[PDB]
Amino acid sequence: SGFRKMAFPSGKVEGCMVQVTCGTTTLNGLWLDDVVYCPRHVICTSEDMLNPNYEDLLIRKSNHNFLVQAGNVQLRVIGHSMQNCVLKLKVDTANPKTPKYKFVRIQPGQTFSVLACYNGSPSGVYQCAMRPNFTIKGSFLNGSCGSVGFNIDYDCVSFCYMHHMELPTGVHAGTDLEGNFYGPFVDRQTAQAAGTDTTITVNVLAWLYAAVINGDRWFLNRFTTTLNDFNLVAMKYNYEPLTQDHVDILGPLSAQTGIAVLDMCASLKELLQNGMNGRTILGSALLEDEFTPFDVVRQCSGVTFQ
Amino acid sequence: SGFRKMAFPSGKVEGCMVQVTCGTTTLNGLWLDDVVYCPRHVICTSEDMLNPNYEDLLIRKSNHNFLVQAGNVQLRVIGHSMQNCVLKLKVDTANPKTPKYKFVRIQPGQTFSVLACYNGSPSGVYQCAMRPNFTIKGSFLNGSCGSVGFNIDYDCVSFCYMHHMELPTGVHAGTDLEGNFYGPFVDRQTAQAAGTDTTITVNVLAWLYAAVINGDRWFLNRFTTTLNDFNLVAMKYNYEPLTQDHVDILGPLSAQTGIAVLDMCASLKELLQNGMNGRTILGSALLEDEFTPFDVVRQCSGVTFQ
Ligand SMILES: *[C@@](O)(c1nc2ccccc2o1)[C@H](C[C@@H]1CCNC1=O)NC(=O)[C@H](CC1CCCCC1)NC(=O)[C@@H](NC(=O)OCc1ccccc1)[C@@H](C)OC(C)(C)C
Ligand SMILES: *[C@@](O)(c1nc2ccccc2o1)[C@H](C[C@@H]1CCNC1=O)NC(=O)[C@H](CC1CCCCC1)NC(=O)[C@@H](NC(=O)OCc1ccccc1)[C@@H](C)OC(C)(C)C
Repeated sequence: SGFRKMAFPSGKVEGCMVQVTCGTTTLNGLWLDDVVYCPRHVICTSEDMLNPNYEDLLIRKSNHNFLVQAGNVQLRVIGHSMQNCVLKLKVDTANPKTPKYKFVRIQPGQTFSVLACYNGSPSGVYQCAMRPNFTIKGSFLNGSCGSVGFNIDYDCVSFCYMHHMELPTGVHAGTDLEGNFYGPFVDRQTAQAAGTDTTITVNVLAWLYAAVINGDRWFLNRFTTTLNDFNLVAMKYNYEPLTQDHVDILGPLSAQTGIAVLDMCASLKELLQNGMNGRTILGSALLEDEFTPFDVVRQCSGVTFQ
Repeated sequence: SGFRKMAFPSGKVEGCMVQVTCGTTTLNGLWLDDVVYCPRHVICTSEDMLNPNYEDLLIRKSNHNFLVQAGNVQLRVIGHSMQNCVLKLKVDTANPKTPKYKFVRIQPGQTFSVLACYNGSPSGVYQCAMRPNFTIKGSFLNGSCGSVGFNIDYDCVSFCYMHHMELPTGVHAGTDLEGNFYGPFVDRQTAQAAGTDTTITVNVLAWLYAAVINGDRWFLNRFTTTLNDFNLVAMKYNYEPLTQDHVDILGPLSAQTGIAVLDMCASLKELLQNGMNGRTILGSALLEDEFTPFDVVRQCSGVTFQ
């Protein structure tokens, strides 16, 4: 019993974090085999940030301009290249702690664990979602650039996020590990803003199923709804449209609880229209939307990793 | 910017988790140097659970009755002893991954990270508090016994919790790593219940300071209050009394924000008396009480570990 925002165990990623220093800029890098990945704006200076041309900036650098530390060990750079917004520093030593890994670009609505790091040393781990507007509501301070987000499937670390920047509203923007930004953001110090966000409907429904699995059941009703009529109510409350694919995803949770997906939609409809009226669900007074259907099944069933 | 429930990086603890099997019972153990710690009810059978005498139960066991697996490696037990409610299995091999560590018994109100494990394999990490009633609101399924809770100070893992049992309300009870239960609970299948809980006042105040550090400031007011008059309002709303020691702890956060502790108490008073009125603090519609003053400073300042 119980339901928590649960991050994946972070050990496999901790063994990959390093410090990358170029000029007066220090940030985190990700050491996998003999390559260190890090945000390319590590080559920027304090006045290069407004409108940098990273191709000129990089063609003016030597390998010895990059100081990479893995713990108290000084890694030598033997090659460098830029891929989109990430820099790849080839080093003379392969990380012996390299886990089985993949680089994956996630869809909005998907969740991942963030290992927050400063100076190549991990600070904390927490769970996030890719918001529909391609920001993440992270917890990041100066020096956290290059911290990564990730998922784990048994033994394989799927890296999906590298941190680059904070936006004026306090939310965060970054890239996949191939350096492609999530959303329209660019690694320039120019006016950018998040875009209006929406609530991840399919995830709210998953969390309601989590609540039922765990014994909260006060929000259910006898009603049902059509997918169409549900989506007309969702638009009103700034919720993402629910697709048939979302319905299908929610199948296992529906089968385990005996609550048809569309019946749980009718319950969400009533929750949207009436509020929660001083009651809580899974210890929240808000409708929670950073658990995927997979997250719920994982935590309510006990899946491990190795 | 941003504020998350942040767990400590879990790698140092992951390298210590093992599987302990005795009879038909499998649970998790903690392998530090050449000793494996685990709940003593691993020696209980399905009918021994109602009122076991662990001293007879243990005096009937041999070392070879204990199957310890560290990954795909089979550790040999060469000695066993009981200390309070934990069993200590001495094994012929010292864990080469043993971190610097301590065993500490925490006070209620203190927080810690839980590495949830099944069959010696970590499943997830999350942050908890010791509730005033000495339960924890965890997320635990069958097989999670022996999962530990912990804090980290730079390089040292302070282990503070080992999981033993779930109580009828879905909350959890366990011991320190020397096997002393937190609270009045006993490792018997007899009627036990949590005891009425209270909100951890000093932590709510810390979290309000977190909100100010992060730019939420709508809940402040010009008022102040005496410690006495605050504590009369806290009793009413089932909050823990605030002591001068709590006030002193909140000093750094007070100094960094320029908001006197008692001024923030006046704000909490107004929040208790008027509710939040459809507004949120740090993305919560509830007054959050599982962040200590130390947690806030750590996350709002960027402390790492190594
Ligand atoms: C990261 O540690 C870092 N620090 C760097 C220094 C040099 C080069 C690259 C660096 O990367 C931090 C992490 C940030 C800091 C606070 N919280 C975080 O997550 N990243 C930055 O400081 C980042 C550096 C620039 C990224 C793009 C290319 C040039 C270098 N800056 C920002 O994140 C700023 N955001 C920003 O400029 O957004 C666009 C914008 C919007 C509106 C007006 C003007 C610009 C942040 C730090 O500035 C604030 C928005 C004021 C918070
Ligand atoms: C742990 O994995 C485990 N499993 C064991 C099997 C044998 C011996 C020791 C074991 O430890 C689980 C973890 C639990 C399971 C679900 N969520 C969890 O956190 N622990 C137990 O199953 C535990 C075993 C007993 C502990 C005390 C000594 C004998 C073995 N049992 C419980 O946690 C039960 N709680 C309980 O009995 O509380 C007292 C009580 C209150 C009211 C009426 C009767 C007894 C749980 C599993 O039972 C429920 C309360 C119904 C949930």
